[PDB]
Amino acid sequence: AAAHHRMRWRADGRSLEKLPVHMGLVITEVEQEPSFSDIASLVVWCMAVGISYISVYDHQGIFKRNNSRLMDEILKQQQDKDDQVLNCHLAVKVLSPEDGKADIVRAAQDFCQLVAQKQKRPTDLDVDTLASLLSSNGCPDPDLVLKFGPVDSTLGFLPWHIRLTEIVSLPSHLNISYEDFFSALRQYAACEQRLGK
Amino acid sequence: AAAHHRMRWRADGRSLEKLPVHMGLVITEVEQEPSFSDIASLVVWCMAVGISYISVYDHQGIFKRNNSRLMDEILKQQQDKDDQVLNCHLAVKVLSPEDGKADIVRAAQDFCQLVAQKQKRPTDLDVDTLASLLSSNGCPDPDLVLKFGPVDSTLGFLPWHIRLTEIVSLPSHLNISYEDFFSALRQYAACEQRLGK
Amino acid sequence: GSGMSWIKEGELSLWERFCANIIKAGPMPKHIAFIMDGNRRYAKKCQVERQEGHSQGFNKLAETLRWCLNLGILEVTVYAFSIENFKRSKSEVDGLMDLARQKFSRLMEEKEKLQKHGVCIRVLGDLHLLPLDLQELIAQAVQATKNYNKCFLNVCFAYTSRHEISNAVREMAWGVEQGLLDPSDISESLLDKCLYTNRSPHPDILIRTSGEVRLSDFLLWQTSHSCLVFQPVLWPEYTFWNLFEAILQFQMNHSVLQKARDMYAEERKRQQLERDQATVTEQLLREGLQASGDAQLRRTRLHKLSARREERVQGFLQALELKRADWLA
Amino acid sequence: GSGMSWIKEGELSLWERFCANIIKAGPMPKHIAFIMDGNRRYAKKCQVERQEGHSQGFNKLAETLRWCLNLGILEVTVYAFSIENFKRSKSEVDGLMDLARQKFSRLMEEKEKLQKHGVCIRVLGDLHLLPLDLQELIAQAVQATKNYNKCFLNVCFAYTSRHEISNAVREMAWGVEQGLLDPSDISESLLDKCLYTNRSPHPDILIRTSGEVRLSDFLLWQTSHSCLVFQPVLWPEYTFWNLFEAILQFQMNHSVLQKARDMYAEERKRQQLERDQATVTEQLLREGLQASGDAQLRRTRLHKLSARREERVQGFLQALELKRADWLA
Ligand SMILES: CC(C)=CCC/C(C)=C/CC/C(C)=C/COP(=O)(O)OP(=O)(O)O
Ligand SMILES: CC(C)=CCC/C(C)=C/CC/C(C)=C/COP(=O)(O)OP(=O)(O)O
Ligand SMILES: [Mg+2]
Ligand SMILES: [Mg+2]
Repeated sequence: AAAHHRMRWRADGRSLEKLPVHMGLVITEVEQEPSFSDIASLVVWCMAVGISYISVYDHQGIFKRNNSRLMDEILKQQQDKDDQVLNCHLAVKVLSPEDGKADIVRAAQDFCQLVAQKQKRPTDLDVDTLASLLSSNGCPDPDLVLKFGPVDSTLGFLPWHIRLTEIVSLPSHLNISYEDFFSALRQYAACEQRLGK
Repeated sequence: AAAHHRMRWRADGRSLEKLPVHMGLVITEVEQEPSFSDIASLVVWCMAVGISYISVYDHQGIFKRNNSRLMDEILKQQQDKDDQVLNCHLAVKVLSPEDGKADIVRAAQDFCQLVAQKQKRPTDLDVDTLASLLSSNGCPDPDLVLKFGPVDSTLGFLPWHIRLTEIVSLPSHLNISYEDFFSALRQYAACEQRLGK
Repeated sequence: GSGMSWIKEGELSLWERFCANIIKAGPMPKHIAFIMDGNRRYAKKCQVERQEGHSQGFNKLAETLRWCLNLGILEVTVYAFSIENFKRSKSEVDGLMDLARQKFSRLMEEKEKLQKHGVCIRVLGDLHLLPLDLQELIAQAVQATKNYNKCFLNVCFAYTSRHEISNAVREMAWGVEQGLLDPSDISESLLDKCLYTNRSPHPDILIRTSGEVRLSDFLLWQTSHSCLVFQPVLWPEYTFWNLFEAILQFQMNHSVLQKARDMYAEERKRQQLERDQATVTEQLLREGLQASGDAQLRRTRLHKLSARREERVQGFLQALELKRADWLA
Repeated sequence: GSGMSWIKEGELSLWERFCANIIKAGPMPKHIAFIMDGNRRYAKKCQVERQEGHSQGFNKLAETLRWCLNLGILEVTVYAFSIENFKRSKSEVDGLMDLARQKFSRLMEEKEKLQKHGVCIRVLGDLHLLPLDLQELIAQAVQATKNYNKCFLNVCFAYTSRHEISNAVREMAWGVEQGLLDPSDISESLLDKCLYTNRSPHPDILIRTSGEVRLSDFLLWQTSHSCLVFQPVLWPEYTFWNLFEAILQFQMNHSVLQKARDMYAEERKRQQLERDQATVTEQLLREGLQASGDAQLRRTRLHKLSARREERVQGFLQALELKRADWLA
């Protein structure tokens, strides 16, 4: 039955016109503490349907300050344990506001220091090289952001990285269903990016 | 005339039944910023009449945060310059509250650390050894404190060190005269310490 | 002054005026940013040629700017041409360049009318990618309407946000190279003043028309805490009521968004203070000094660290402004 | 309960009662400390024998304690016998020991009367230097009147401040040796709770009679911010009005002394916070972690550093109190 569930989720992801390589989960709801079991379900659903990377984000840093409780919940819902832990660590990133603007600033400090050390010229800094300095260096930008809650804002989520990201909004993550999550994927799959053309 | 002034101050100090080896100047007046020229005069008077050490103190740390302006004023009123500077540094200490209780605490930390390192036993700490740890280690305790201003308190001035100190009070240091200063010395010279007997 | 061509408008109708007075009792946006999307779909919908859609889209910009003024919203930013749009067909790109040549150039001829109403026109982008003549028309309009205060239109042309952010870093890098900056001076606040939009507060609202739910490399830094409104309407069909709906969305978000914006700023300042205290501590345990003295050495060194930083920044900004003002055309 | 012998008193006269009501409208001291000086000079003045001066001096202590109670001043500390006084002649030292044997011992016999009025008697000093029998009488009186709340007399006997301070450090050193303390836990606050006087707030007033203007190794730590009053009167001649004058001196100093006391305490806490932040910073740059993270690592480590310190202190104090309570006699 475990192999049956895996096959269904794989068929589901494979059936869509396209799947996000990298999905962001933005939790805006502040009235209630976030539900870690619901977030973990979303993350496991992404992995099960074929999405490579999932970033979990809240403007207050709640997830970043409860990283271990979130991983434990994610690992629990999947059911060598070391291999599963390493896999979750490679796929899941737990972000907070400092991962956006404050990290662009960190990259600019690093570059300016290289200018100060006569290693680089100001004209060396272009868009590509700025992205190389950006702490998300080896990772693809988020294709899809699922925003939960009533705030119509990205609330500081990876400003540099969401230049082309599709933003689908859901009212709440609190008792999220697989159908609600897959509906969002269907919406993303139907998007057409013309890239300026 | 310079040699004449020196001889007069020496005769003045030598005429008293006794002179303090170490005098403390406690400035309690907070309505006006302390007058550095008046403090410097007092210090020069002490040195001129034969007192070895002078501690300058105010509860706000004003003198400690304006150490260079006070030395400069003291050096000015005396009139090799290096020798005079070294002499003032050996005779004058500029103190603040941290030099009292906070320094007894520092000594107790140092001793307890030696206990922690199995170098000393709690019974090793007696009165003499506590004084050895006390940052005033090589210096004699103040014989006389001149307190200026309207506050009837030592305001945290060297609590451990004033166990036997004579405390003479003057209303203000603001335009202090040599006669007013010498009157205090005459009062100290007339004191009899029976040391418990 | 009747009406300029960038452009003038009539007063609000009775119903529009009434609703305006109602929402003006609550928080109002000071700055709205528009992604003007859907011109071509609108042309296909109305059986008109693509150039007619873009020209109608310009008319709607002039109409929408009038609505904003009639609502007391005195600063507007619009996405008129992305660097990515250079990938479109020469026939369409030329049609857009010719429109810009025609709408600019009409800005002049309508001078004095812009000066009579204090209309500041700013054009933001990597403008060296535009035809030279269009650049000179742009520069004249920007130079003419500088020092105007009553309202502000920012036309993002040959613009992307990533190009803007990397230019802001380049400007700070130049500052370091020139000796006007130390690398440790770089900050979110300083980067903000190096953006093309540095004379504007961040948008209160970001509106994108047509059904697209993405930012498309527009004001990514500036809109991190902005109310985002995605409306299905095609841009040339924009109405006062679409604008009204967006303002309504902003008012419903405003209390949460304000608190989050304020909490973010307090947390950044808190962490900046922690970082500066740690710097002062490291410099102090290097050497033999202490950190908890009555001399308040830490506090004096913390004040000098921050004052020298602010002095160096003010000097860099002034030099940046002098370089930016320096222009043949 | 009429009157004990340590001792009871009549009510205030009309003039004393009137002046009391006047000064009770302003700040009143909660704790007064007396250096009872001038007994021998008084004996020579009255052509009485030295032992009669000391016995009269005890009578004045009982009278002065009654005045304090009638004024609502419920805690008094007195310098009855200094360690240095052991240097006096055997005839005088024995006379003082016999007085103490007689005034104690009369504390018992007057039990129940002490319990009826809630009189707590504490005796502070290096009491192992006293004759064994006097120690046992002292211990009985202290043990009997413990758990009493209405008023407090602290009799400093075979006491010096330097011996008290070094004992407080010894107690903290024992704490470190026992594993109840870390050396970094030592603090001004902790040292305070290791003094003989740790069940008493610091004196509001320190009074010394006769013309002597020195502290003579009495409550040096405790009186660093106390109003100091030196009165020429000989101790056996102390009157209500000398006490009144001293309280008046305290009221005139009170606003400055309070602010200075408060400014000192805020500055100590400020510097303690700076020191703890620097500790957390050093531990953080050791290892690879950072200090300005959204994870608030610095803030979690700062809270744990201070909570573990407070937990270790509370455990040490409880063990110190258990050791101090442990007494055959
Ligand atoms: C300063 C000036 C004269 C500016 C020109 C006026 C103006 C409104 C320009 C915007 C042109 C544009 C790229 C619209 C985007 O919709 P689209 O073309 O992508 O339409 P679609 O999404 O339906 O294909
Ligand atoms: C608990 C108890 C029974 C205590 C005894 C009562 C009592 C008042 C003791 C104080 C004795 C003493 C050393 C007085 C100091 O004046 P002094 O002797 O130094 O007189 P002088 O300065 O004039 O020489
Ligand atoms: Mg479009
Ligand atoms: Mg005496």
